[PDB]
Amino acid sequence: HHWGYGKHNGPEHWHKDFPIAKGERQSPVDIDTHTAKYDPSLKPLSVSYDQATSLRILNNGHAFNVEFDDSQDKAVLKGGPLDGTYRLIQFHFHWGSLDGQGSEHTVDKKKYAAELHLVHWNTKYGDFGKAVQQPDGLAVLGIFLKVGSAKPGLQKVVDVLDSIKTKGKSADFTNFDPRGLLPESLDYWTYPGSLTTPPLLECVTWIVLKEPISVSSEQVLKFRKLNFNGEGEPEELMVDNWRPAQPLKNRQIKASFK
Ligand SMILES: NS(=O)(=O)c1ccccc1F
Ligand SMILES: [Zn+2]
Repeated sequence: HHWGYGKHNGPEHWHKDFPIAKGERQSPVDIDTHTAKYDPSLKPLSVSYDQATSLRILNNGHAFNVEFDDSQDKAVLKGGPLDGTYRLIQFHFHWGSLDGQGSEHTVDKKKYAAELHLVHWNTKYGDFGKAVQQPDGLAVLGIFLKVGSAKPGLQKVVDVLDSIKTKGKSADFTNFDPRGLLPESLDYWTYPGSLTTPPLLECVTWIVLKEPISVSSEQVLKFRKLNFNGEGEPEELMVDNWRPAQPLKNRQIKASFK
């Protein structure tokens, strides 16, 4: 049946239903740090999350999403490589069964334990569903997670995960401040790519921060207690929900920093 992360429905199979899997601007990629070019004309990112309104957290069977009210310019990303204003719609993570894997992007082939994606759509397209049909429709801010000290601003997410263990469960999730998930520095790499899951649409400006955040072993362990299945279906732990790096093809990764 449907796409997933198993042997039988995982990333090597996706191209049969989503032929853009083999396209010219797929994500994630390996970020070769020596080959990335500093682009002095890239602007600082502007992350404006002070008025963010989180609403709900949802296990969609592939990851969990913390969803936001995106019906006004409440949490926006601008600047950097972007033209215009991009509104935060949701964030989610990808993680591993082991601390040695889990990120989608890699840095000089290094895999991190997990990767956070803050997903934003270009307000010139009016809604997310129209934006994903455009080559500049989305901006995803990607942040690596390494295991060490706890991230105190992650704990409220971790603690609600027992309430959304299985596919299709949701829970109210108000007043969560996504600024507590960011590193100190906003230095980044950027390149044009895609959604990393089906439908794999080539609509994303990727902005990947150089500085990882640290999370504790106990925090990532709780992500690994989630289930891909629905309640009353056989239990399959939600782990290794990452797509491996895809060919860079005719793209250059730019760096905001030297
Ligand atoms: N992982 S990602 O590219 O941020 C993503 C965001 C939304 C839908 C599908 C996706 F794949
Ligand atoms: Zn993602």
